[PDB]
Amino acid sequence: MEDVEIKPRGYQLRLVDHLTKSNGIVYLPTGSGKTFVAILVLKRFSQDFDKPIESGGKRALFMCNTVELARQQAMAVRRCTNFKVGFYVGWTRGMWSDEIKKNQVLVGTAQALSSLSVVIIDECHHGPRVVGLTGTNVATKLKELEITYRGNIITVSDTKEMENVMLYATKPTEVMVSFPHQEQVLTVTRLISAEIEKFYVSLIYAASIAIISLIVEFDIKRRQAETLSVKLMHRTALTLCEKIRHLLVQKLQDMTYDDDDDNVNTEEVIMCCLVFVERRYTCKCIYGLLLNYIKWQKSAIQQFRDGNANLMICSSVLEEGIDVQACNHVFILDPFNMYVQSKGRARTTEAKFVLFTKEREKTIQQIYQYRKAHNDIAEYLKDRVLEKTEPELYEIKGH
RNA sequence: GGAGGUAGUAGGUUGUAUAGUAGU
RNA sequence: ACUACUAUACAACCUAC
Repeated sequence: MEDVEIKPRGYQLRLVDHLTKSNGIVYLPTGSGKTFVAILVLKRFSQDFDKPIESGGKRALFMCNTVELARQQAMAVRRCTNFKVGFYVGWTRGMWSDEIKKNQVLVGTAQALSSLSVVIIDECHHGPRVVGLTGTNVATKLKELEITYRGNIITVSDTKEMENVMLYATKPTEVMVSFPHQEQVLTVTRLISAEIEKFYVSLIYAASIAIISLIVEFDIKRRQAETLSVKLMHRTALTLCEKIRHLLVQKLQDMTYDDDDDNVNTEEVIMCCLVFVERRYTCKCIYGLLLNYIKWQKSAIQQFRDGNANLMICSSVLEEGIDVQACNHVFILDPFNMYVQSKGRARTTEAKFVLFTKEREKTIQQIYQYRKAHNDIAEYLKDRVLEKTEPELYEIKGH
């Protein structure tokens, strides 16, 4: 219930007040101080169940599939607290030992294990005091209750006392409907399809992955050729051929890599913010053409979160546990399901958001925008006391 | 590395429901 | 009413991407 650096918000302090001596999942939106409220309850954790006693202690652990989030939460969040912090990624017996009491709070990947009374599970909804982390109506309520039963969860932290601090810190993303009519160019359609048909008919796991990567790149460049003729067509073809040729040196792959580069370039010769797409070649072509015409992971992240990069391309695995500073908006090309998943990474200062693309319109309105019925299902599960949760977990423990 | 999980699509099988046709 | 075939929808399992 304490504060690491910034003053704790009223919504984050009320949600972590009942989690001191209790155990349960805590869900907070980006920009609302999620990780800030995590160190809050963690400060009162080791200061109660562990301290004053030196012998008995609780080592906070973090289980996440992303290796970049291990040192992340262990520096701007865990290290800011008065308690010790540490990061271990790919022995762990020295940091988890209660005798030395060195680096209590830890973070890493791939998870005596019962010696720690405080345990945290990051992204546990996709599957001692256990604390979880998360972002039809009968199917959603049954899945959330089953995860909270075996996952050792009772009280769910949410906005109750003050609901104004929720939308104030995290601004709602504006939904902008954009339906471009450019998809597949009918003019000279057999010329662009000749290279994709010749590459697919030229074909174990290495040969199939190279053919699937060229087919996915040609399909992404086909829709990008309608918007920009020679911009994204020559950029995606040259980057895909150079990456396959520089990955390995072989006489069999040299004929397919050299021929795909010369044929695609000759046929296509005729003429801060966040982004998510399946192919990174289309995002690099749009950012490269806009900035020209009027070991690498450390240098790229240094120029991204600092504000020097106006465009950032992420992936499906990189869409969670991210931090963006001065984000103008978030766009998606070809990637309430993905809505809150992509926007849940980081918070943007501007509430306006656009999506690059007959389609959607009333069709996407019924499928998406499920937060209306999801609000009643999430509120009913978070308001359940420990009486109904105990009987559900005890009866299902035999399975 | 390795690997599992998640999500979508396609195919096959099984169960249920509905509609149509045929037989008793 | 029962049986068989076909089509659609839902659920489960397996395989592939």
